Amino acid sequence: MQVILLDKVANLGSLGDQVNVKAGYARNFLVPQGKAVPATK
Amino acid sequence: SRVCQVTGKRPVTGNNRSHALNATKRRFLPNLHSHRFWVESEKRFVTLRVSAKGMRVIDKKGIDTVLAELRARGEKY
RNA sequence: UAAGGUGAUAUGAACCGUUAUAACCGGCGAUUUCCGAAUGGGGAAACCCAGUGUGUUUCGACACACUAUCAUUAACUGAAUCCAUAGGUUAAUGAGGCGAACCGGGGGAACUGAAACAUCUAAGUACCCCGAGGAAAAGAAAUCAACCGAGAUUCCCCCAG
RNA sequence: AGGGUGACAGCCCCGUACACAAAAAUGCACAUGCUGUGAGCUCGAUGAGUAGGGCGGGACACGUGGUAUCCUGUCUGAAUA
RNA sequence: UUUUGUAUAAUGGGUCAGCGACUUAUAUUCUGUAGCAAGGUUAACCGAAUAGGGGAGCCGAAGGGAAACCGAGUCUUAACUGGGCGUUAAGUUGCAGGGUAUAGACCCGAAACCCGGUGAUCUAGCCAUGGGCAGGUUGAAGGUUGGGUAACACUAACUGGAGGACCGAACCGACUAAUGUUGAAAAAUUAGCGGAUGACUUGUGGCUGGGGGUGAAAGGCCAAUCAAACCGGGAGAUAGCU
RNA sequence: GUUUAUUAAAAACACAGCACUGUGCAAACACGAAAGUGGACGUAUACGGUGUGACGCCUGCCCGGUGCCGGAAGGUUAAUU
RNA sequence: UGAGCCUUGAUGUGUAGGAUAGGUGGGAGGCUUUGAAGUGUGGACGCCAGUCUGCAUGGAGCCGACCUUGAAAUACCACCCUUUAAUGUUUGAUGUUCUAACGUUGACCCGUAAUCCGGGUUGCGGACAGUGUCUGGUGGGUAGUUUGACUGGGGCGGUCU
RNA sequence: GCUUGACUGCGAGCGUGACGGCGCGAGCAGGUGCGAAAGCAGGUCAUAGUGAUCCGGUGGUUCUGAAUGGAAGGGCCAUC
Ligand SMILES: [Mg+2]
Ligand SMILES: [Mg+2]
Ligand SMILES: [Mg+2]
Ligand SMILES: [Mg+2]
Ligand SMILES: [Mg+2]
Ligand SMILES: [Mg+2]
Ligand SMILES: [Mg+2]
Ligand SMILES: [Mg+2]
Ligand SMILES: [Mg+2]
Ligand SMILES: [Mg+2]
Ligand SMILES: [Mg+2]
Ligand SMILES: [Mg+2]
Ligand SMILES: [Mg+2]
Ligand SMILES: [Mg+2]
Ligand SMILES: [Mg+2]
Ligand SMILES: [Mg+2]
Ligand SMILES: [Mg+2]
Ligand SMILES: [Mg+2]
Ligand SMILES: [Mg+2]
Ligand SMILES: [Mg+2]
Ligand SMILES: [Mg+2]
Ligand SMILES: [Mg+2]
Ligand SMILES: [Mg+2]
Ligand SMILES: [Mg+2]
Ligand SMILES: [Mg+2]
Ligand SMILES: [Mg+2]
Ligand SMILES: [Mg+2]
Ligand SMILES: [Mg+2]
Ligand SMILES: [Mg+2]
Ligand SMILES: [Mg+2]
Ligand SMILES: [Mg+2]
Ligand SMILES: [Mg+2]
Ligand SMILES: [Mg+2]
Ligand SMILES: [Mg+2]
Ligand SMILES: [Mg+2]
Ligand SMILES: [Mg+2]
Ligand SMILES: [Mg+2]
Ligand SMILES: [Mg+2]
Ligand SMILES: [Mg+2]
Ligand SMILES: [Mg+2]
Ligand SMILES: [Mg+2]
Ligand SMILES: [Mg+2]
Ligand SMILES: [Mg+2]
Ligand SMILES: [Mg+2]
Ligand SMILES: [Mg+2]
Ligand SMILES: [Mg+2]
Ligand SMILES: [Mg+2]
Ligand SMILES: [Mg+2]
Repeated sequence: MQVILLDKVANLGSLGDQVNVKAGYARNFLVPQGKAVPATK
Repeated sequence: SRVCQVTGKRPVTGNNRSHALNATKRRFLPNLHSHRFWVESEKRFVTLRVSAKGMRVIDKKGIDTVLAELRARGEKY
C-alpha cells in the first residue's frame, strides 16, 4: 500500500511523502492515528 | 448470516470431487471477519462483518464511500 | 321489468301488490356481530382482561374511537463523556396475510438405467424456500459470421439424432 | 340452433335470425386542459477490486480432455480507446 | 395354469351380475394399396381456415476413400494379372397394417430408497408440582444411669427407633398351572406368586423425533405398527419372478 | 432392584467397590452448519469414558503383532514457489 | 541466521618443481617520484611450503621468463570455483520485545427496572489464538455398494483359456 | 559352407466357425539369399506357447487441421 505521511514516524518516513508500507500497518496504525493518508491524490 | 456486508458475498454450493470423481455437496464460505473500521468523517469506529476482499475494496475506495453505498442499499451498520 | 309475490326441503299461517315506492333483475351506496394477517395485552380460534380520550352523569354505570410489529421520514428529546452518538417518545406513509397454474432466483434428492456398480443417467426432475407480474425472464452486441456479410430479445419449424 | 309442452311441433310456449336499449358505474381506442415530468444542438465523458491469472467448483451439448467462452469461494491484478 | 408328464392328493375359482389386461404419441424399416414419377413432398406460418399459398427443408437420382480428393469409377500399392466396394428397376408422399426405438408401454403385485411434514393422550427417559403406602414385628447408631478406667477402652439395664429390614392388605408387577385360543378379552379370567418407606408408586402439565429420540441393554419402546414410526409426494420406483 | 408391553424374568442388565484413562476451566466430552446449551451457577476428594462387579486371598510371564503415549536425527513426503 | 550484490583475499604443490601451477599473460615488461629486503596488528589458508595483507627503521630494487615443469609463472593484466570480510543490499527462517488489528465465558460505567446484547473506560493475552480457501494424514463416526459361475440340493473341495 | 525369404504390396481358390475371428494357399509385382542349374526360401515336422474393444504412449505421414498461415489435436501406417 502507498501512504502519504503526515508526521515524522521515527521508524521509516518523514512528512509529506508517498511511501510503500504494509497494508495492515497502514490500515490499523498510520491512518487511524493521523500520521498518514492513502495515496489517492 | 455469513454475508460480507461490503461486497455482498454469501456462501455458495459446489461439490467435493474425489480422485475417483465421487461428488458430494459442499459449501464454499466467504472469508468474513468482524473488523472495526475507523471513520475520520465522524471520529468514531464502525464495525462491519467484511471479507478480506471486502477489506481490500475498503482500502481501494475508502470507508466513507462504502458506508455511502451501504446506506443506499439500506442495510444498517 | 311488472301482475303477481313473501328462497328450498315444505305444505300451511299471516299478509303485500295489480299499472305502478309489491316481488324480481342491474348500478351505486348504507349496515356489515365474533374469530381469522387480527393489529390494545393475552389465549386452549370464534374467548378472557384492559389503557387513554371524548361524551352521556343520580354514585352503580353506558357509548364511541384509538392503542400491534417492522421499514421510511420528520419533529421533540437524550447515556456512558464535553459536543455528539446510540437509545426514547410522537406523528405521517408503506408492508404483512390469502390464492390454481404459469415465471425468476436460493437449495436440491433417490428409486431407476447402465442388464451388478462407484464416473455417468435418473435430473437441475420431485421437493422445500424466497420474490413478482398479468404475464415473468431476456433484451439493444465487448454478438455471429468468414474476409461475402448479418445486425437487440422471445417463440415455432428445419438444420439434426 | 336449442329446450319444453300428456308420443316425434319451423308455425303452442320459451327462444333463435334480425332490430334495438342504460339513469348510474365502469374497461378500452382517441382526443382536449392541467400537474412533476422533457426534446434538439455543440463540446467532453465514455462504467477498476474490473478484465486476466493461480487454486477449487459449477454452467455451457462439451464428464479436464489439446478445451475455447461464462459464473464465481479464496489469493492476486491491468490497459483504459 | 404350469409342465417331460396331471383325474391328480400340484395352482386358481363358492355362485351370479357389472368392471378388468397388447393402448397412445413421435420417429425408423418392411408389406399392401392410392397419387405423382427422375422426380416425390411439404413443416412452421399466412389464409373468406380440411381449399390456396409457403419448396425453408427432407428423401432419391453416384459411388469409392479414414481423409484430401477422385468420379462410373474409386481405394490399396511403386503398380496391379489383381482384389474390396460400386456401375444395367424407381423413387417418394399419404392411408392401413406387421416389427423396432423412446416414453408407466399388456395388466396386477413387492420388500426397499429419497424428499416434506404429523406424532412422547400408549410406552422409554427426564423436569416441575401434588398425592398413596391397613395392620403387626425386628430391633442399629445415639443417649441416660450405674460397674469399670489414670482417662479412656469395655461392660449391664433402661431408653432409642435405623433399615434400598421382616410378615402382610390397598397400590405396583407377572413366576407356575388350568381355562380360553372364530375368546367375555387383538394378552385376559380363576387358584396360587413377587415388591409393598423405596433404585417405590401415582395424578396433572412439560421436554427429547426418525439414521433420530429414549433405553438398569431386550434391538427393547417411540399411539394394537419398529434391524430404522406414520402420512403425503418422487411413483404407474424396478421386478430376467409369479 | 431392572429387563424382551403381547411365548424367554434368567446365570442376563444394574449395583456399591476396584482399576486404567482423559480433562487446568472458555475443561474434556455431547447437542448444535453457528449463536449458544448441558457438563456446572460444579473445578482434579471434580467431571467424562472404558472394563471388572460386594467381601476374603490374590491378579504370574510376554511390548513381537494391532493400538496408544513419548522422540526427533535420518529416509520418503502435499499445497505453494 | 541461510541465495544473489565495490569479493579488492578469493586457494588451488596427479608428475616433477629456488619456486604451494585450470588456462586466456595485455606472451614478456611491470617497475622506479603512493617509496623497492627486521611488516612496530598478524593470521586467512596452513598438506604448514610459504601466496600473505594501514605497519616502508630501509624512501627506489627484489625481481621475468631464463634452469628443472604436461603449461610457464595470475610482473598496474577483464568470467580464478563444494570457505568466509563483502558498503550492506534486497530476502526466507528462528528467536526476543511492542501494540494498533484480533480475542477476552476479567472488572467497572451506560442504554436499563435487564448476570442477553451493544457502547465506553480499563486489565490481560496479542499478531498468537480463531475463521475462510487450498492441501497432506487419520477417519466403519457416517453413507453408497461389491462379495462370479459350474455343482448329481447348496456349502467345502476342484475346475474356468 | 554361405547367409537373412523370421522379406514389402497383393492373392485365384478353399477349409473352419453363430459371429468376432482362425487357418491353408498356388500365382502376380518389387527386391534379396543359396545353388552350375532345375529350383527352393514371405520362419521352425504339424498340431499349444495366449486375449477383443476403449483409453493412451512412441516413430513416420504435411490426410484433415473450424477466419486465414501455422500449430495443438485428430486420422492413416508401424508399434507398445
Ligand atoms: Mg449423484
Ligand atoms: Mg386483540
Ligand atoms: Mg395478539
Ligand atoms: Mg444413484
Ligand atoms: Mg441397474
Ligand atoms: Mg437389472
Ligand atoms: Mg310415452
Ligand atoms: Mg475471473
Ligand atoms: Mg478474479
Ligand atoms: Mg483461462
Ligand atoms: Mg415336476
Ligand atoms: Mg390320465
Ligand atoms: Mg379328491
Ligand atoms: Mg386340484
Ligand atoms: Mg391358475
Ligand atoms: Mg381354492
Ligand atoms: Mg406397430
Ligand atoms: Mg411397470
Ligand atoms: Mg411433538
Ligand atoms: Mg404402620
Ligand atoms: Mg423393605
Ligand atoms: Mg415390567
Ligand atoms: Mg391374581
Ligand atoms: Mg400379594
Ligand atoms: Mg424379600
Ligand atoms: Mg411383603
Ligand atoms: Mg412424582
Ligand atoms: Mg423422513
Ligand atoms: Mg440379539
Ligand atoms: Mg406398538
Ligand atoms: Mg433404511
Ligand atoms: Mg421416477
Ligand atoms: Mg407414491
Ligand atoms: Mg408397481
Ligand atoms: Mg414377554
Ligand atoms: Mg414371562
Ligand atoms: Mg460382567
Ligand atoms: Mg493380567
Ligand atoms: Mg507394541
Ligand atoms: Mg516396541
Ligand atoms: Mg507417534
Ligand atoms: Mg457400511
Ligand atoms: Mg443405488
Ligand atoms: Mg451357484
Ligand atoms: Mg469354493
Ligand atoms: Mg515341433
Ligand atoms: Mg485455423
Ligand atoms: Mg499433427
